[PDB]
Amino acid sequence: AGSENIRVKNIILSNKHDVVKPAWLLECFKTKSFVPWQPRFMIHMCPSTKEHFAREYDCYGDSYFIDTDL
Amino acid sequence: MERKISRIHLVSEPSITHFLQVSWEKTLESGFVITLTDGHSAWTGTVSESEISQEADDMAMEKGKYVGELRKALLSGAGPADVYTFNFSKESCYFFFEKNLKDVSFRLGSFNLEKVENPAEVIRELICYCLDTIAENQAKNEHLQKENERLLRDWNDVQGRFEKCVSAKEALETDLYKRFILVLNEKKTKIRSLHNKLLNA
Amino acid sequence: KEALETDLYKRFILVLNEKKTKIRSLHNKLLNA
Repeated sequence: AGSENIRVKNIILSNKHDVVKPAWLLECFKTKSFVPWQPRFMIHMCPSTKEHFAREYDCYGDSYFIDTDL
Repeated sequence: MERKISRIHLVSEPSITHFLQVSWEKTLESGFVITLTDGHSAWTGTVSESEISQEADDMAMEKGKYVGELRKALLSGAGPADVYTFNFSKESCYFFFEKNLKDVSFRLGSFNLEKVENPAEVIRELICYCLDTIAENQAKNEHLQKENERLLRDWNDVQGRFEKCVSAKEALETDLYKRFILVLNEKKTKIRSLHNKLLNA
Repeated sequence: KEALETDLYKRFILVLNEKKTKIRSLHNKLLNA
């Protein structure tokens, strides 16, 4: 959901699903590959995904193992 | 203390100009002293508050309006469209000025001046006043020009410095970002090395 | 200029502090294993 409407807010209230910005599909189409998620695209995190990205990524978009660009 | 010198064309002999100097303390309302000259002989007269008030009352005019009209006529305050005609009967020593209004003339003021025995003194005083005022004006103009030149130079310098600063702003921003990414990549390498060592252990 | 510099430096030192906390935790847990 690219617009945080009432449905998006209701899904946010429940912690059983993950929201991703529509740019993820466009990026997949351009690369024609199943690229994994990034904190920039997603606006919400499930507890499992939150734990998964906590190890790989930091409290913000910055990560540890993968370098960063401008 | 103020004084104004003006040029006039007497209708009796409208070929040679005359010069009239009128001096007042604060405003023409209280009074003033007038002196007419032509380069050979001069006449002088004075107008007081009582005389001007009586003349205005005879005119059935507001004091402010009469004072303004007198200032316009005597201080060379010519308006966009207005002609004033002056004439001085020498035999009767009577000088009066009127406001010509396109074939209807309205006499504005009239006085009786006394022929001063010594015209040389008044001419010399007028010349001295003119020289003093021109010297003062020249000094003021020189000072103002110097100040303007200095201010223009300072403004040019400040504008150049501002251009340099705005140009360097982007360079500073990009240098800061580059340094940021350098140190961040160093920290990423450090964390990667620590993770690899932990995995090996 | 001053506002931009201070804001950028504050953000950067915050990020550096977080990364330093993470590396300190990694070093602390390295000793036990």
